[PDB]
Amino acid sequence: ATYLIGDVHGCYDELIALLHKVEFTPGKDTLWLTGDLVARGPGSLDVLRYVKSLGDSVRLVLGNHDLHLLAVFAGISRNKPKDRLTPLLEAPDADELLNWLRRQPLLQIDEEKKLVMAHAGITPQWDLQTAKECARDVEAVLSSDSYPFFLDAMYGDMPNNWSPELRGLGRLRFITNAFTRMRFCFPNGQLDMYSKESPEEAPAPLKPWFAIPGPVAEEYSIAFGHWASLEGKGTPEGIYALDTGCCWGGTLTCLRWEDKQYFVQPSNR
Ligand SMILES: [Mn+2]
Ligand SMILES: [Mn+2]
Repeated sequence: ATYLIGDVHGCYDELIALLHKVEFTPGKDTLWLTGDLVARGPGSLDVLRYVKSLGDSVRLVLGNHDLHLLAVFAGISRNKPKDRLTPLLEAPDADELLNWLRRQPLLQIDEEKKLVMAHAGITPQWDLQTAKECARDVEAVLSSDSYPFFLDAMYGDMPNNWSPELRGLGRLRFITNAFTRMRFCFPNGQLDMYSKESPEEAPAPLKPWFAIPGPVAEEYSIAFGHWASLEGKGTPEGIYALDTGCCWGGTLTCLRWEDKQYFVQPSNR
């Protein structure tokens, strides 16, 4: 069976309880995770240890909090107390865990399922080939010995409009923002990097990225996390918003792909 779970955010107890609910069995089953494995919840260290141990039985995409953790580890960014990352950062296996984390994808594609996953979704300004090329380019910098320089460059809110002509710092910043921070788009597909509210509460003319017809969404189902204020609701056919806000006192959501059956684990907080 194929199971897809939204943002875990250090909620190790809820993750394990949900996996036990579906009797997740590596070797028989595969788990997809939308990223944001870490921060806010208490168990970021246990989450990363467990997810790394799954190997080929897990398909991860990196989220914005996963990248922030790497930036803190590399001395690029300051540690915020509310993220509760210190047990992980001080762990004796931190190097092992974080060198694994930075090698994981930004994009997962299963052609037999016609299924795409990224943390925030797929901008309507990208076709599949462009999304693949952009994921490869950022995965390449994150996997390299020079990854702290990219982590420092990634912070920024511009450019917010895709073009194949983009180059340099702006190109990687857009790619990072599209995969890991996207929520709202202007009508022409341009990213808005400020509004984090639910679609009904956003100011015009902002619309969800998934409300703008895009070539990937027209051919593939898209699963994503990230947008907790969406509460996993309000999406069109073929769009699966799996982040139901577990670390916020919401729920952790698991979707089984074969029958589109949902399983929910209440927050312990
Ligand atoms: Mn999140
Ligand atoms: Mn996120």
